[PDB]
Amino acid sequence: YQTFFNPRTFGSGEADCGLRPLFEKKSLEDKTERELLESYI
Amino acid sequence: IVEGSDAEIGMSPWQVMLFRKSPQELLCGASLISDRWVLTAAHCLLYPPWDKNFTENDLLVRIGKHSRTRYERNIEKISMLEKIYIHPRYNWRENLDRDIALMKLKKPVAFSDYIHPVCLPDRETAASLLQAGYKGRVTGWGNLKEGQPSVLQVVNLPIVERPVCKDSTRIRITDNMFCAGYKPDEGKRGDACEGDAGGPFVMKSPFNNRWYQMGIVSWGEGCDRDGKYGFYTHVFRLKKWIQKVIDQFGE
DNA sequence: AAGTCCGTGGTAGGGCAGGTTGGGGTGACT
Ligand SMILES: Cn1c(CNc2ccc(C(=N)N)cc2)nc2cc(C(=O)N(CCC(=O)O)c3ccccn3)ccc21
Ligand SMILES: [Mg+2]
Ligand code: NA
Repeated sequence: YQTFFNPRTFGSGEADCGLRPLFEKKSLEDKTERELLESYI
Repeated sequence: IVEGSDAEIGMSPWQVMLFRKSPQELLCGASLISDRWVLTAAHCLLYPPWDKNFTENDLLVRIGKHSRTRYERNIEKISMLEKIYIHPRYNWRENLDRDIALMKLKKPVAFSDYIHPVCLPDRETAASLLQAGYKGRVTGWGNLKEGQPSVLQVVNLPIVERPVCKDSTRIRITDNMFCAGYKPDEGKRGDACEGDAGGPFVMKSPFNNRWYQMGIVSWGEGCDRDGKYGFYTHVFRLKKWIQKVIDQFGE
């Protein structure tokens, strides 16, 4: 991922956006995300 | 959410609740895209046909919430709105074209296990994920059928072919919206409902494992009717407006 | 598949640009 906005106006958060502390950060998958993944095939 | 399930704790940490102060009621969903910017639907703040017209002081936002009711100490956070920006091309009468608003928090919110922003799509994520049959995730505390739920609901819905969207409604739809939901012949069901409007339609990239908000819950004829689909605001298409508002008026 | 359409009101002012707004894409239609 690469940033698009200026943190001064946008705020913090963009660098690490869309990665959940309790799932992606822990290498745990939620109970239905697999459904999404399988739809992209 | 109709035909959904209970969200797991921390499953949608960009979920935001948009409340009216007095009398206290849940108005809409919304999403956290940074420590101080929130995305929602324009009609949540301004919709003259329902004499809906809201200023910054009328509203409250609650973040990091699982249970609709009880206060969740050291988990949820309260915030006030500094300023609201509705898209100038928002059409509240004909077709809800460009149904999007940006909302600036009066102070930055701290991130946690329960509070974390969603990514905004770029051209390539739009090109890769916006395909008929590809599924995204809708979340909210709106009605379970056409009883508002105890805890946040989640359902996964396929993006639909454009010609089907168009034939599903008399409304003159535009390139600034898309539709999602199962067809009658697919057997499966599910949809957003009243109270889910303004919440995010998210999608997980198989390329970088990140969640992207591709859509905003905008409008639908009833909820979960056969031959009807939920309409979502096309976030990527409006990303330039987002950037301009944030550049021109941020912190 | 040569191309052509996506602004002057509309959701709405003062004006024919552009602004927080008429870009370019899941392009669509012929
Ligand atoms: C339900 N809902 C909401 C908000 N909550 C919401 C609820 C459910 C869903 C959902 N079912 N996923 C998604 C959002 N706003 C709505 C505006 C109209 C409406 O304005 N029009 C005219 C303009 C236009 O909508 O084009 C329209 C459409 C068909 C007929 C007549 N009128 C109908 C329904 C609306
Ligand atoms: Mg104009
Ligand atoms: Na449906």
